[PDB]
Amino acid sequence: PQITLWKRPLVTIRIGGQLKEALLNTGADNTVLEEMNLPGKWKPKMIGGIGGFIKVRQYDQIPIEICGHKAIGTVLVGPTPVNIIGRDLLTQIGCTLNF
Amino acid sequence: PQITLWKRPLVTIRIGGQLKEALLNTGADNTVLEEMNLPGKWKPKMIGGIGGFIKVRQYDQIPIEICGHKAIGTVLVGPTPVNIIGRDLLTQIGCTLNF
Amino acid sequence: PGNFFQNRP
Repeated sequence: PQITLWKRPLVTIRIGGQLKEALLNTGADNTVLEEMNLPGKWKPKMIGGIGGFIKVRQYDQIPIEICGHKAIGTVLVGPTPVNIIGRDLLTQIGCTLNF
Repeated sequence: PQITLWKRPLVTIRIGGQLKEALLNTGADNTVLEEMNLPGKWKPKMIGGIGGFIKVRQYDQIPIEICGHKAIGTVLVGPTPVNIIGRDLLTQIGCTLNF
Repeated sequence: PGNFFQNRP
């Protein structure tokens, strides 16, 4: 689709069989999901935001479906206020910003 | 233009004759720039995201040119780590997300 | 909250 920015660009994503709401976010380098359990190996990382830094767990090569499109890539999990699809996954599903 | 997301979508802005570099951020409701003296009355505001909240000064009716497009609106000014164009102004320049 | 800027590790 083409998505207006008059409202937040929220989409439904599916990960590990769960449905979540996530924000398509060109201002995020990575995809960051609210605290949740994922299988497999992970590494701790610190990420920065508008207000400071948070601790996250980095999981690699995780399948996710984003508003119809299969992607497989890295997911950070931690105390984000909203689920965020960042540029790493936006590029995988073919998303551009157009004006 | 059609902006791909392989790298951060950083653009030149012009505001009161000053050239700055800013990030096109579909995950920001509002535009927030690094401290700058702007003309007119301002009100204190708190804006939040990953890492918590920061205090800013809200100015209104501020003209700003983003990649050749003219806008006018609310600009927040504060200790953001990076200059951020949010949806308020991305809408004015006609921006959509496309995939 | 309304500004979801995020910087890689």
